[PDB]
Amino acid sequence: EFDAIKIALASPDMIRSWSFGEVKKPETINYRTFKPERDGLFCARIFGPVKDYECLCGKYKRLKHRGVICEKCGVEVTQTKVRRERMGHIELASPTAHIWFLKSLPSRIGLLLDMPLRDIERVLYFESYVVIEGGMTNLERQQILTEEQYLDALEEFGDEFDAKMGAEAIQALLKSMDLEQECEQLREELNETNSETKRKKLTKRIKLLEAFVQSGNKPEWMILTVLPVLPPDLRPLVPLDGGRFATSDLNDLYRRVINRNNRLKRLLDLAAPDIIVRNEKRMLQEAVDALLDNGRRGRAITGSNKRPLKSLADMIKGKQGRFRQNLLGKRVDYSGRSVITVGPYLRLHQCGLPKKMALELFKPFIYGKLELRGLATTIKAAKKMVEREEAVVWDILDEVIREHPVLLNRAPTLHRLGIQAFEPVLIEGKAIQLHPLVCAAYNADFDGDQMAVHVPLTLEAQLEARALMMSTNNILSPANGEPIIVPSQDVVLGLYYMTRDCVNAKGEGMVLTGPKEAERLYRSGLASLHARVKVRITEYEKDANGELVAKTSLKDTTVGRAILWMIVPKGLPYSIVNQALGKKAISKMLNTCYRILGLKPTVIFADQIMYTGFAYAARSGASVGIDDMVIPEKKHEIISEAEAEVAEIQEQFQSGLVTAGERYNKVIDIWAAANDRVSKAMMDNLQTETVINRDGQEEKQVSFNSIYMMADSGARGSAAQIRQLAGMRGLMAKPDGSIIETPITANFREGLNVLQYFISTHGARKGLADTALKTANSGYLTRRLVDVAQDLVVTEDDCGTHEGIMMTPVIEGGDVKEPLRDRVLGRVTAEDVLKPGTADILVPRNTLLHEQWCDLLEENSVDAVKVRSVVSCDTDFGVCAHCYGRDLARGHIINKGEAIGVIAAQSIGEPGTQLTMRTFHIGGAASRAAAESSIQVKNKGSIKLSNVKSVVNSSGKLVITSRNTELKLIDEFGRTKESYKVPYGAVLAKGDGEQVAGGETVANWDPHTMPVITEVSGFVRFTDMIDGQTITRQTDELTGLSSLVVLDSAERTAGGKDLRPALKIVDAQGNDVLIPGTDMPAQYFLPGKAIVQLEDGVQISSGDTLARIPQESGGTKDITGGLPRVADLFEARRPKEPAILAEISGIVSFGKETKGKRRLVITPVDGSDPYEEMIPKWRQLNVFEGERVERGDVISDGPEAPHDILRLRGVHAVTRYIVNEVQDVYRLQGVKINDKHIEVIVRQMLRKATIVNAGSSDFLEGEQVEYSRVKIANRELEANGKVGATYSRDLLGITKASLATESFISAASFQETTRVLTEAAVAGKRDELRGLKENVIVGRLIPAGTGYAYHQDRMRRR
Amino acid sequence: RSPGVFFDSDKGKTHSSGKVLYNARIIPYRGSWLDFEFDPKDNLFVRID
Amino acid sequence: ARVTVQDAVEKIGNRFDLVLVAARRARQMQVGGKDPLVPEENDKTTVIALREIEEGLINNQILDVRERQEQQEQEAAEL
Amino acid sequence: HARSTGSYSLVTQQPLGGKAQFGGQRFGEMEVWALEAYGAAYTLQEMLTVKSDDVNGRTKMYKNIVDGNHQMEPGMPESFNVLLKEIRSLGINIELED
Amino acid sequence: DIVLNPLGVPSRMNIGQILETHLGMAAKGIGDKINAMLKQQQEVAKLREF
DNA sequence: GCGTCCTTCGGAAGAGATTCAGA
DNA sequence: TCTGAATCTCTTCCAGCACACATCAGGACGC
RNA sequence: GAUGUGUGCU
Ligand SMILES: [Mg+2]
Ligand SMILES: [Zn+2]
Ligand SMILES: [Zn+2]
Repeated sequence: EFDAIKIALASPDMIRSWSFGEVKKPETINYRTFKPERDGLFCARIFGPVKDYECLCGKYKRLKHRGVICEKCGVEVTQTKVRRERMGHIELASPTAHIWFLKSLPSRIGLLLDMPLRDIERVLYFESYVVIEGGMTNLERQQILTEEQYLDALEEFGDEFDAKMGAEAIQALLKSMDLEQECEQLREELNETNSETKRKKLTKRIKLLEAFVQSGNKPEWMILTVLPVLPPDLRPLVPLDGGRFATSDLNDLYRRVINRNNRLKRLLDLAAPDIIVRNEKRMLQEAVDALLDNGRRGRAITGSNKRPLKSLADMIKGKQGRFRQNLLGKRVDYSGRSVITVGPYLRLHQCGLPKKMALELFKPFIYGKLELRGLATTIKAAKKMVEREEAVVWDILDEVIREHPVLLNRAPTLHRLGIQAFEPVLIEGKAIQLHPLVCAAYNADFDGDQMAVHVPLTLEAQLEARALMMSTNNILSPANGEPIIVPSQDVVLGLYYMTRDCVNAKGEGMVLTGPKEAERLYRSGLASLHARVKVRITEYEKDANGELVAKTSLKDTTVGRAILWMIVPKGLPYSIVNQALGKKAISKMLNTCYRILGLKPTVIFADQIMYTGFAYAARSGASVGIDDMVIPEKKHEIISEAEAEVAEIQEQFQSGLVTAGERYNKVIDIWAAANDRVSKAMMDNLQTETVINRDGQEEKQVSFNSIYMMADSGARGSAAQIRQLAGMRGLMAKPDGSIIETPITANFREGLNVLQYFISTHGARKGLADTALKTANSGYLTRRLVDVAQDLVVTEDDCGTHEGIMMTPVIEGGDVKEPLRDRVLGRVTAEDVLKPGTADILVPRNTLLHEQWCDLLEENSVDAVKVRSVVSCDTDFGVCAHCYGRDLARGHIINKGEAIGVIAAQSIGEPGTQLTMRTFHIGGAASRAAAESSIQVKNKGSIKLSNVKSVVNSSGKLVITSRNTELKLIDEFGRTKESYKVPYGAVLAKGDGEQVAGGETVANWDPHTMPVITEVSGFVRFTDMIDGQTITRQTDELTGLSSLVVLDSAERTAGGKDLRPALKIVDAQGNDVLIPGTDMPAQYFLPGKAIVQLEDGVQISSGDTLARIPQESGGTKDITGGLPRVADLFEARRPKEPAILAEISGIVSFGKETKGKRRLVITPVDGSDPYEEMIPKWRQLNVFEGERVERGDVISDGPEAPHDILRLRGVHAVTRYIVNEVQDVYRLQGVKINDKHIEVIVRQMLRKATIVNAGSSDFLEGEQVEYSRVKIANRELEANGKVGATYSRDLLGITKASLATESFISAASFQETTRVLTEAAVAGKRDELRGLKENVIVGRLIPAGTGYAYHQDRMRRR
Repeated sequence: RSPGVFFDSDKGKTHSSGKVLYNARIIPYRGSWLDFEFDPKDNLFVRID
Repeated sequence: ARVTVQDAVEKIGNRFDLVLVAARRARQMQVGGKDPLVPEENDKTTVIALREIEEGLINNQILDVRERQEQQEQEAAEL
Repeated sequence: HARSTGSYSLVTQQPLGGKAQFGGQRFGEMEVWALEAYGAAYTLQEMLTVKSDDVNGRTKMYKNIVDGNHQMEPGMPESFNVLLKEIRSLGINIELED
Repeated sequence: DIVLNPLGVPSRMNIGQILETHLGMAAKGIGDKINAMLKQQQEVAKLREF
């Protein structure tokens, strides 16, 4: 049919070609017999007939007159459907300006003529004249003349000189423009001028002129002459109940425009005075402006109720526009909706539909089978029989509903598992029964939520629902390798209560020959479910190549585990149920069942776990009483100790030792420590305090308190909720993220005061107002993440390269948060990995390492695997299967032709939204850690201190004087095992090389107020610190000691902003001291809030504190407050203080001194040395005048900006930095996201690449073009005798890179529809319909999944 | 908001330097607003409606 | 009598080509008069197609060679 | 609530919204990603081309369903033609190539 | 009459429903004793004393 | 009952236009 | 006095689905 | 058909 969409400007000849008539009167339906008016916005002569195959006046009535045009009213008799296809047009008496090319910012008229926007809007809205054809005078071709100046110009130069005004003047300016001469003149100016800002402006105007001269467009078409009208059927005036009509916005706007045009034409026909026609031209221009894009001008007009009405742009742009409301998503027939109930008698491939919903859903199917069997005769007879709900219809419904899967769907569909396909089971009632095993995936609690059903009509839809979207084949979440059908909240409790032991029973020491006799014992009640017996079991093993070899043993187990073994499929080792099965235990059990056996045994076993959990949970009676939450008898001692310590803090801050912010930072510290102590004390008292006799003296066992069962099993609960049920509730947070200074001291089991409840109200409102008002900026994240990765789809089997990111197991301050196994699993290695059996390879070059390979890598203790990443793939418009890895939902390599960009974006974007609508579940607790200020190393081994600049203290111990340090603990083998981050100004009791014993303390510091320290001792002189101007100095009269606080750049005096406080070190003679290594003075700069408690010229020791600066480490650190960081990383925001790097290698030295600020020059020893850099005096330099620096080394300190790290350290370093930071952010809240999705997003970041030099390619010098195009052009040129064009990868944010996508329809549908549509119309772009959203809008097979083969056939056919 | 005079702060996020401004508001029961405010250059600028 | 299609995917390992070939087979079987190679047990045509997939006596190769043979014999039948 | 073939909107040829009106559920913008994620293209194409949007294919599919022939013949969504007309109502020329 | 779910007590911290359940059980026990003492007709002294 | 008509109040960020300073 | 860096100013964006109720559609002025 | 208010689940 078609394979492209072209967008360009509209010519008046082309609009008249679109035009079928000339509307010139604002007459809608005549408030009478409802006929269209003669020459109004609705008319049969202009657009088309009202009723089908009928004339307007009534001269023809049926199809036998089709084609003829009537005589009395001049209308044609044709279909009535063409009223939404046949456009009219308006012949404006005077031209007008189209605002989209006027106020886009960049204003196309503004930079096309190089005259500012203000002058153009003054000219186009009649406040000043403008000059055309200056001629033989001093007036230029673009000069602006006011009224008085224009009058002067006419009284002195009233010759053939012309000076028009308004839209006519602008039209003359654009028509009298020569594109080639301007283009070559600007090219000459670009070649001549050396300044960069004028160069950028000139090259932007050159780009615009090249866009004009390339396409068939011309500059004069941007001023509107004829105004086409929308077809009447798309602006209907529905006849309401009575004589009034609908207040359709477009009709009123067209009425106003036609009013202005007709009045202007009448005034121009009568030769009105020039001021009146000028004012009426202004009115016409503003009316057309309000019709085209209302609200872009100063005031948006309103029709009624003082409400800004919508124009032709408000229904194309925004959240309520056609792109997001009626194109990317539509209301769908054959659908239903009802409240859901449990019905746990179902299976994974079954759902429950109400008997009445299925009769309305599958109604055409019933009609078809009723016509097939001959029970009915025609369609209307079957319709009447269905409406009468005869008994035969109910019988035949069970026939159509048999194996026709439906789409169960919830309202918020966060991820891929929001739509699953089930077979229906017809039941009575009006509720959609749902299988609870998928309720965790759905996040569909049974508290009154509505799900939506959908009926696959065509054959392919049913087969896709059977083979792809079926819930049986969706038991692995796309986020990670963990299963998504995890039993929860009843089955976990049942299994945990069953698979448990206590030392007593009805029968304990007896012996059984298998699970069957254990069941016989438990059913008869001759042995308790928690006995400790020795049954004889027959577990199977598959050591052979797919054959199960038998073995029989006599293991010491319980009765419950023996019963549970009856449902375990043949092939798993018995050492999976011989414990207390919690939630993670059975999750791992299901995972290993899937990994070993497959899919059908896994689903059958999951259903069996469901059944045997529900039955033995019903039989358990695991209730909850008020006698189950036991209050520990030592929590009030802990609150007394914390009260004493905070009373000490009172004296600490009121004296002046610490300030208000520091007091607030320490009080939260001590309250959190007390809360963590009370929680642990209560947990111990509630899990171990039970007494039982084994037929003799008393023995201790794991407690059987109900709350402990449902807090240890993990069915539903954690430490927070139960901790708040007994003992200490803790300290809660305000909606802004700040934490309350006073934690309420009471628990819900004993009660709350009338004031502690008021305090907990803060956290309770925080949770709710955080969910409902900050899940918006987390749904926005996933929206603009799915947008940026929609067009990325697997396209090739193998790209065949050797490039790949370097993969290491990360230890960022604690234990091993994630090992190698959890990190590299299911990803194809990039090269032959070297085991520590060196000179021999362990795993081949291109094997997708599965769980067995992961175990092999864990066995040989390998710590450095080069793995293929999706960001380093070499394919074109997609990524090969080998650079991605496994499907993450199936146990195999991914199939070529699958949309992984969408599953990556959804996986990244819905832990944030999900968990931010979960912060109210724990109540309102801050959940802030204790902020430990010491290092207790546990493992035995040595220390490898990397990049540490330590100095000697007055006590002699090492003190760190660097910011990027990390203390790594490495065991005796030499492999890395631990790594801790020591802070600035921390003292070390140990060093490097010494084998540190396990269980000592090596580093100490103070958590708040990290101190600036000195290298060399001596006397300090108070330089550039005068009281009041830049420092607030307070002094006690009696003692006479200065404890000052410095000012910021905020509250300091405006004149004194050039005064920068610092402490300079001098000797006894006041001479200059030097840093060890260089001859530069010790100028230690002071930041804001720096407190100093010293005196000028005091004797100190080397390596001591000088000043303290508060850190203000305050925040709840939830996913609600704590994830703008992910948005900053993905949109690539430049940090406030970027740490300057070394852009080229070579020796480092200074050049000129104080060119306003410091200067530095890097010179290589072989190549050219044109690199200079500007260094503000804010940051000290970690390098000196006499070392050698390499590319990527940090000259100063601070956060890295995700532009320079890419441009200097390469793609791998920046992608690893982004991956690590996002992974740490998500793992702070326990989320487990596979890194592949993040790498997919980072690859989608890097699509733009600016050209360094043209080379032999056809691209320009500074033009920014797709990296895929550059790679293809370079590969094509390298096949010939030419040379490729050197480039550099850019890094634009997800929003920036999405808005500059090659297919303009995606960007137009996403955001800034006006600014993108105008650019696409100016440039004359041509969409290829390559991605997914474009084919969604068009309505074809998306080239993503099952339609990928069809798209390949359609592409290769041409 | 009760009619009267209100001395708002607009602390923080303005001027990208932390420089606290100070704006005085006189909200009438029925009439025009009389917003006084400062400037980053320590100028006191009035702004009505 | 159908719960999952894992065996069928093990037969043809694409998970997407399977849907297309099953759709083609069921379209042949439903609107036309082509008889199933496996005796149906009062099931919808989709799972008869899938059951033909899993026993291995059908694929894209078998279907298009059979269709080419049928086209050849019907065009030769005109004589 | 449930909905077979029924009433349709006027400005766009889509099913109505609500329960008082015999209207169907909304397979919204977030819903389509959940189908592109699976790769189930044909079912998505029915949910926004032949089942809701278009006019000729809407009746053709109904006839096919009550004829024993489960097959879909997609045309063009009417809501896309609405977008084309509303863009051409401006000074912009959007069109379909050959 | 109603078989609820115990796990709705701890995770959503509405412990007051357990205390309401206990107090309602006590109230219905007192009502049941009153009903029993009223079923077989005893003099007003016993009912007033209870 | 007909019938025709001419208030302010968000805020986080990006971009494009001014001002500053500074050598 | 030209030209980068800083600041001023204008625009864009802000979750999804569903349900219920109400009003409203020129309303002012002449006939 | 659009606005206004209230409400449910996230
Ligand atoms: Mg819920
Ligand atoms: Zn006629
Ligand atoms: Zn690749």
